Amino acid sequence: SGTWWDEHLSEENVPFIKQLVSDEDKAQLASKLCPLKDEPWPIHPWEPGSFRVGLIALKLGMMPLWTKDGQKHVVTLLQVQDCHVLKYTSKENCNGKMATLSVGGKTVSRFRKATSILEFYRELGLPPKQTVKIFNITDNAAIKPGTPLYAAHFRPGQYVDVTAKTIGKGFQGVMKRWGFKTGDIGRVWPGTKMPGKMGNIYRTEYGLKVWRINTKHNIIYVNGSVPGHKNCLVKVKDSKLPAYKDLGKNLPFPTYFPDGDEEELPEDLYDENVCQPGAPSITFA
Amino acid sequence: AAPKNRRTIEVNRCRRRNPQKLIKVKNNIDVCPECGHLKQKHVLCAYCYEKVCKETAEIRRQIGKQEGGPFKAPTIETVVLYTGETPSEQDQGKRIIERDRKRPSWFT
Amino acid sequence: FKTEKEFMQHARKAGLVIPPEKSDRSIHLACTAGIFDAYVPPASQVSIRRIKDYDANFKIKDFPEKAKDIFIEAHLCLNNSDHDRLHTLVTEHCFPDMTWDIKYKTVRWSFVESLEPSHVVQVRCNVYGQITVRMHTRQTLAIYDRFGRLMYGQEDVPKDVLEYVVFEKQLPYGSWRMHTKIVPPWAPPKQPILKTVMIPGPQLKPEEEYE
Amino acid sequence: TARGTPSRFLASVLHNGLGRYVQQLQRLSFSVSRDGASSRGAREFVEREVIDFARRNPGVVIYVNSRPCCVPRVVAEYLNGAVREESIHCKSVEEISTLVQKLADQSGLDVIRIRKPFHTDNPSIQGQWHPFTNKPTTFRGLRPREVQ
Amino acid sequence: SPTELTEMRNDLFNKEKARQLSLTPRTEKIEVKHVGKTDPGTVFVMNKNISTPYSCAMHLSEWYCRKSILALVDGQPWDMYKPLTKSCEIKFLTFKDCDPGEVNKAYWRSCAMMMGCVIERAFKDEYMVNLVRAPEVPVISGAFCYDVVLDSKLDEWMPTKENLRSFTKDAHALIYKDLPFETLEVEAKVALEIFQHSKYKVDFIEEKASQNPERIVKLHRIGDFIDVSEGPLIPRTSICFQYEVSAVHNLQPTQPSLIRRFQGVSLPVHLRAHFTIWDKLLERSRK
Amino acid sequence: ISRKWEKKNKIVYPPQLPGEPRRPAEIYHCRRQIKYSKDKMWYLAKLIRGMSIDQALAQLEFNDKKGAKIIKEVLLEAQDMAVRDHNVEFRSNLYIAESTSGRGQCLKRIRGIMEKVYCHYFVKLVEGPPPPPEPPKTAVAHAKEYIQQLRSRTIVHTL
Amino acid sequence: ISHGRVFRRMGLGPESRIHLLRNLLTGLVRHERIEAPWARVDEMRGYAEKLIDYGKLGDTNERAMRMADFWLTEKDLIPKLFQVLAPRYKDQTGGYTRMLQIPNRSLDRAKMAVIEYKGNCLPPLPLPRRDSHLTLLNQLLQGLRQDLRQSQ
RNA sequence: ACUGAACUCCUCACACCCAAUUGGACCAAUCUAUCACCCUAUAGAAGAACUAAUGUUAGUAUAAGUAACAUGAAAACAUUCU
Ligand SMILES: [Mg+2]
Ligand SMILES: [Mg+2]
Ligand SMILES: [Mg+2]
Ligand SMILES: [Mg+2]
Ligand SMILES: [Mg+2]
Ligand SMILES: [Mg+2]
Ligand SMILES: [Mg+2]
Ligand SMILES: [Mg+2]
Ligand SMILES: [Mg+2]
Ligand SMILES: [Mg+2]
Ligand SMILES: [Zn+2]
Repeated sequence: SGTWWDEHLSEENVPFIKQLVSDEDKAQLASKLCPLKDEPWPIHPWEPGSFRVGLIALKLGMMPLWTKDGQKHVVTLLQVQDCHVLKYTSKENCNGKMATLSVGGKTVSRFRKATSILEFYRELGLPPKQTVKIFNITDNAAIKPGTPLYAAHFRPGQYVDVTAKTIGKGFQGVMKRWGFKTGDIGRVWPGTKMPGKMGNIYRTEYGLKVWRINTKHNIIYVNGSVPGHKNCLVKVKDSKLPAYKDLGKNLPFPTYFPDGDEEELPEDLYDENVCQPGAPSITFA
Repeated sequence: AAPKNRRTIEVNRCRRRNPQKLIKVKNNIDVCPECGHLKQKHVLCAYCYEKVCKETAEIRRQIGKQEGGPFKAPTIETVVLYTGETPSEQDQGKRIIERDRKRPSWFT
Repeated sequence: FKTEKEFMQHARKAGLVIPPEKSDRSIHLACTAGIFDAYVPPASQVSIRRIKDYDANFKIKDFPEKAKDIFIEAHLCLNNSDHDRLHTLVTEHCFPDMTWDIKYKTVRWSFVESLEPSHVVQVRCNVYGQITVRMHTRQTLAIYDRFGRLMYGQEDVPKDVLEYVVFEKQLPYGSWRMHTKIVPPWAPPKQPILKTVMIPGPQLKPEEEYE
Repeated sequence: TARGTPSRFLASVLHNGLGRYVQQLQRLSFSVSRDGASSRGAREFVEREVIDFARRNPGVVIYVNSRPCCVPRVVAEYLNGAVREESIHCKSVEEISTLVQKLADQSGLDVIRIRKPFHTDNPSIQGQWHPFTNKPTTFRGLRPREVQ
Repeated sequence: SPTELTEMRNDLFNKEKARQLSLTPRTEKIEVKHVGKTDPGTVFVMNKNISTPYSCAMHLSEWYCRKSILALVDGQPWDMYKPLTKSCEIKFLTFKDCDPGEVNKAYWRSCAMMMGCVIERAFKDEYMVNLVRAPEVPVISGAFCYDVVLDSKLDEWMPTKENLRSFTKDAHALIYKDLPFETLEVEAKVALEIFQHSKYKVDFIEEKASQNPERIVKLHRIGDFIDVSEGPLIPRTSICFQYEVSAVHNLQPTQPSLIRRFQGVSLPVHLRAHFTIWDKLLERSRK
Repeated sequence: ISRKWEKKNKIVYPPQLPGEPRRPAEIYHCRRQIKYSKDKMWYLAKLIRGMSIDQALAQLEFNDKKGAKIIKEVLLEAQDMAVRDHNVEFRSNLYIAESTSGRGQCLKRIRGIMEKVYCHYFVKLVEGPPPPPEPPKTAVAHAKEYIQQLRSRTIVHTL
Repeated sequence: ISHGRVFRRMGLGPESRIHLLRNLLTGLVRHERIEAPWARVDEMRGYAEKLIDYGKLGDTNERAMRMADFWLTEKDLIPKLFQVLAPRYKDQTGGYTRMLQIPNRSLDRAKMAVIEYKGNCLPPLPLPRRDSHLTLLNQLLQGLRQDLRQSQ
């Protein structure tokens, strides 16, 4: 037989285990709120050519956002929910070209994970995240594993690559999947466009302007469309596009630290061209 | 089209005996504590539900004898009573379906 | 079915009219449905005359000697499963009751010396002589299986056996053969068995209960 | 064919030439019909040649059974317990004599395929080749790219 | 010698089983009615001082062998491998019963005895280990305990995490062997013969043989390891699925020697817990 | 028609010796002319081939197929004659050693020939605990097999 | 592609699925317990509890009497829905039905289900019980609850 | 210089690689004659030999457990409803 966590518990002990395990998840998320009053790793300034961490965010949906020239910009909201750095591997142990940070998002039930994963998060001291994505990163940006990543890791004006699993459409035929409809070749070439399973694969939208970040609810408001359905987890990294490879001067380089307590941020950072709500109604004179 | 050659029993045995075509040994299967006939988890016991089905069958027959004809749904809640039981003080204002056997251990 | 009434009522409901046809040959039985007078153990010279008027060379003072050899030799025919001698030695009321349940298992009965002399007890009587004999012997048994593993009785150890064996004779070519074997109601239980038994209770359909 | 048949290695029975030579044929069993046209050449073999044959090798015990057979047989049995049953059906006396001397001369080993035409039990005298024959050693047992 | 201890104790044990089976009246056959809630009213016609309640369960099904753990024989808790004695009435007690008190207790006694089977064969040879008892801890109280007196060399020893982990690895090596628990109800003279080299267990046998009107004392054997229990045990070591030796504590009023108690917690193959629930049950088992 | 499997319960063995292990029982049972096909019974017959009869019964009570009920009647019937007729003391202590299914004498229905398909079901139960399933061979077994193949090899086509 | 399509397509149309569900709901207002195949049962379970929420709007409400007039094909059950079922459930706000699974139908091997209305006179179902609070694991967790209550 | 054939040599054995065609030596099984008598012999005979005719009949495969096929609903199986 196989079991599940709930199987042998009485009526009295099911909400007791819910309140117990839920309260230890809140305590473990609450203990990591002071990374700098802890012993972090040495913080370096930004050097030209270094990479920093990304994020993992929920896709909340879309909404319009009007700029000062009176043009709509359809904007996805991306909430950062319980994002944390999980493991740092240097380039020597990776045998890749660059160091890597494993970062995970969205706390998920402890009663539904493999035990090697629960031992991993138990030693790490965290409730287990849904997804773990891996970031290629230089040595200069390496936060200690176990630290919260926030919305203000990105700032307005920054351009951003977002990747996620697209909405799966199931088995689709040629007209929907690829959008259409030799003799001496006696065979069908590889990569031929045929019916098959559409969607449910990772795609990356490249170069998306971050318009507005909301520090209170930890929302990122990104230009355009992001792969993935609503409430999907996306991997939000800074853009690789070579017109945008040098603008890490003003970005907080390891990550944004509210624990640093230096010149704290407002409710919501806006890009300069955003018509904010509450501003008087704009006139083009 | 039509088959170009005839498939052999080596190919066929590899097709109809691989584990995607075999029956899975399932392991939901428990013993019902009340009857001891083995049940499956997440599903009621066939035996104990056959008990309950047969007693709802006799009770609905006597519902049909006390109603008489269709379109006789009462505006009153109902109480099933067995042999040698006074209707309680809570059972007042409820139509009564007298039975001829003993009260079961599981009806209550 | 389970009886003749069930088959004839089923043949009436079906429509099978089986006509009882008249045939001149019947079954020529050589046995009796049981015992004439049930000898209940702790003046029948009438039936000795009614035997000697047919047989006329018959000494009862020699008969429990003969009844020993009809007994013992018949039991040795179980050691080999020789049924064709058993039909000379045993009646046909007695042949299935001793050979049916012993089928597909080997028995290894053996006789050793009697404790008492065997002695005749009573004699009763188209005519069926019937003689009950008391035998008080020492026998050995080992009933094996299809698989040759012991299920009754140690093979060496002799056990003391009371035997109220009833013999029967047809009264032209027949002889004295074992007809039955009375077991008295006071008799002690037999040897216990090497294995254990589960005995089921009532198989309950869902509508009934155990009480 | 060789892949359908079993094969074996060339052998003897008990090192049959080393100390002495032992005739590997124990028993012959002729069975010859008295009246019967198939055992004619067997009949003239028992009358002419089987006594001379039985004297040319006395370690062979020969049984002439002479029953009413419809095919006559010779059954050679060998010291290692093999049995070769061959027929002498409609054969001349000379063909039977070459067959019986054929069975005498051979051994009880099978006439399945023999793998190698030889059997040494000590094939190597100077020591069999291992890959460190015909290599020179180095000072202090070093290997390539070994510093000390 | 410890090898002489286990050899001479098991040999006295097999003297008592050899005397125990020799006093049969040659397969007397007593019948036991299965007084039970389900499959009711089935008598088992069984051999007298040979056949156990496990064989009654084998007459019923594989289900009643694999799930049933004790037996209420005439309302008394009985081992599954203890031979029956007379015409009686059997219930079969499982973990998932309505009110399984005696099964929790029997599981608990068993796990303490398995723990002692890990403790005795744990230390290297120059260290005297001395098992005084297994106290009857309530299952609510968190952890089965086993009081042990150690050598004077280890007066100041406190194990690391890796040593308690090595104790558990010996315990899972003891579960994986799938050993039955033999029982013997023995009078106190041979019971004092087997344990004649330990003052503590001698005094335990004396205090328990003073409790019954005979001198009768239960002995249990896992494999090559004999101990005295208060009552019945589990049928096999293979029932314990999760097993952890969690802590060691030293009792305080210890002027003559340390009564060094060991803590452990365990759950069957039936009442498996999830890993997080199991970690919280580890934490509570260290007090 | 051949009927050799019913006869297999009639082999009588000569009785054993006291210095000899107890021979386990063997209960050959079958049902003929099951109206079902022989290749649909192969999955049900294959399913239970080393299981104990309680695990086999338990697996066949919750299977949806038609043959599961028929095989469960065959196994309850063979558990009965296991105990009554063949001196098996425990009902529980059996396992399925053989469970096959041959084809039966089919019928032909002219529509256009269409076969009414029949089958049999053959079960040998063996007294005893079901034999432990074959463990997957480890890298120790593979490494010893490989090295023993290397130890085995000879200089070929020479003396 | 049927993301967010919440309704089973049944019968032989949308009209015919609403008449199949209406017959099942009428059977369960009449008999207060139904065996029916499973997808039909949980579709109808969604309809049944909403129908009691229209039964609690009063007999005198006109919209409730329109909905009961449609959804109950037998008209004698409309006094039952406004004087037996809706007064029964006037306390609790949801969860009027319970659904369990039957073993599969012997005819075509369908996934079968029962829904009953909670609190009816019929013999109770063999409900799947939680395991007893006196078991080994439940006593360990009870003792752990006693220790974490001892923290205060 | 070496490799390299069914050529040639070497040890033993030799009647033992063509179409259509044509000459010859043997022969399975059967029946008859006379033997024989756990399956044969000498003859005489003949419906006298099948890896192939989109051959014929029968069996059983493959495609394939495939294409196809079937029962409005609840229930007290009375009944009611769509
Ligand atoms: Mg449909
Ligand atoms: Mg060459
Ligand atoms: Mg010939
Ligand atoms: Mg001829
Ligand atoms: Mg011809
Ligand atoms: Mg041809
Ligand atoms: Mg042809
Ligand atoms: Mg199908
Ligand atoms: Mg196909
Ligand atoms: Mg189809
Ligand atoms: Zn049940």
